[PDB]
Amino acid sequence: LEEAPWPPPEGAFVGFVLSRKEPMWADLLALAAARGGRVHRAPEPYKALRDLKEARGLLAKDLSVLALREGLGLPPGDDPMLLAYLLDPSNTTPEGVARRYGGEWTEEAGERAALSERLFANLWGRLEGEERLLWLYREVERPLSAVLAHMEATGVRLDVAYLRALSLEVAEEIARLEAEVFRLAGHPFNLNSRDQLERVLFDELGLPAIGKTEKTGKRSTSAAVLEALREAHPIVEKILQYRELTKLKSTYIDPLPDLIHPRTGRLHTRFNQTATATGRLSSSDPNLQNIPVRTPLGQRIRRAFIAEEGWLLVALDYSQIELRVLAHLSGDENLIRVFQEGRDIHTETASWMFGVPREAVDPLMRRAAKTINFGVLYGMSAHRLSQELAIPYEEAQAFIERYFQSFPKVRAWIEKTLEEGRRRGYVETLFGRRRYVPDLEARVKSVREAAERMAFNMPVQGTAADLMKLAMVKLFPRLEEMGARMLLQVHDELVLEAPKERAEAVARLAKEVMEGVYPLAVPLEVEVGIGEDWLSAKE
DNA sequence: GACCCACCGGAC
DNA sequence: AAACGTCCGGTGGGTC
Ligand SMILES: Nc1nc2c(ncn2[C@H]2C[C@H](O)[C@@H](COP(=O)(O)NP(=O)(O)OP(=O)(O)O)O2)c(=O)[nH]1
Ligand SMILES: [Mn+2]
Ligand SMILES: [Mn+2]
Repeated sequence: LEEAPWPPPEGAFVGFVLSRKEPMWADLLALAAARGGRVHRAPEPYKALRDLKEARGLLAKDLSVLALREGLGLPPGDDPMLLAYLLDPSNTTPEGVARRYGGEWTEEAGERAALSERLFANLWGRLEGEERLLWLYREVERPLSAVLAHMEATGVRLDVAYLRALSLEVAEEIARLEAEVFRLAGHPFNLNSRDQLERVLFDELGLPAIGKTEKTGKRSTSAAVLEALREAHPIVEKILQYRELTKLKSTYIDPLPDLIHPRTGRLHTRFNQTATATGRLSSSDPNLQNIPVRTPLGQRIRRAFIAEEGWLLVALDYSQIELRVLAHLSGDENLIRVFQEGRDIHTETASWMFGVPREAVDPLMRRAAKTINFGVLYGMSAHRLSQELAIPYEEAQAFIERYFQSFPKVRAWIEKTLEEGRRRGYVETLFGRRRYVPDLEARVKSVREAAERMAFNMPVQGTAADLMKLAMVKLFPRLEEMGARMLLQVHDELVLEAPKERAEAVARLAKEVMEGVYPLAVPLEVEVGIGEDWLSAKE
């Protein structure tokens, strides 16, 4: 490209280099723009940001986030990564997209700007005629990038002193459990090393090996194996407790307080828009979509996510979302009637699992039933189900039979989806988002059947993702006009932050927007709560 | 110091 | 572990 002086003309493609991948923490090392066969390189990147009207190019959202961090309203526009991701969601990184559609991802701003230009032209042309993918781009993914940039730059408040105190308490309990393990083993070793633990459990203590690991064939020490051995030796129960506490301390309690940003005083995740095979978002650096919630200690961690003073958190979460989606996609009359009658299949599975009235189901029980319902739906074996429910093999196989007998149109939909996936090579969501699954025709059965479970999961999970994304796009301008913030997305859940005096109005409105995002053959119901902390808002 | 591999486990 | 799916991250073990 011919070099031309900064600034670039309006509408040019942007290229940029960060000192590190996280835009909230990155130094902007270089900034360039390309257009009309010309490349423009900025003498001072920070100053030159003020010249741009929007971020148009590869990884546009990251540049927009850094602009917001600097107090600049620079919205993200076109991003050929989003085009590539709609054509094939295995298009997840710039390195791969470049090597597929006509360029090379380097470390220089100007080359990245020129690459963004050539890649947009090529990919936009590949979408000519793909009307449904173009609708998803214009109506969901491109506007969604702007919502996500604002969420990333806003962040979430964390009770740091709380988590600091909690680390010290959890350490004390870890030390006691460790001493108990070493004593029950008769000697110390590195309880964090699964190799050392394997030798101690299965060679020294002679416990029976339940299963083996995939690539190296070691005797597994997974929670499931230990669950199976929970009564075969008292040490197992203690190892299960040690694993729980060390997992939560090392992954959440200790690292999260060290990620507070100095200028915002808040914690900033990244919402990756081209990272999953189904159209879900992902979250990283840190992942705020897998914050603990299940166990009592997990709940204490979740309580550390709090509202700014004078604000409240609002948490909203679709009810039984993939089951409602399945009802719509399959057309099963029986499953539809379940939701038109206000029934709860997680509660009903819970009542059967634990043999208690629906009134007696607690959150820990409902979660367990949740895993059963989706485990069975997406192809869990009677063998594993027998082990999860702790019932005879026969009684687990009888549950899988009843489950699908209740909704006969579902297996019919599974087979039509797989058959169409074999013919077309891809499966698709309600909105036409595609996932290519060529192993539906694999000649090795185990491989093929794994591909089948991925293939008919995708329309259900991806439709639910499409609906959530569309709701975010519709809800975001309403929130800005009410003075409220969108903070987090957790797949079928939003966490908002609102002025105390407006929290109730925001909760009501967000619930309506979410439930009415796109009418299906069943109603979408959204559970909403308000609190000073993430856990209390979910109650 | 950066990176990889395998496994293990958090959430939805 | 096992014929649930989708992700990301810590640890040990290892290399360069
Ligand atoms: N395959 C699979 N999908 C899962 C699993 N857990 C969650 N999902 C998928 C399927 C779920 O529909 C979706 C959202 O998860 P939630 O909000 O935690 N549960 P839901 O919406 O069903 O029930 P309610 O909100 O009334 O508590 O994530 C699982 O173990 N397996
Ligand atoms: Mn839900
Ligand atoms: Mn949820």
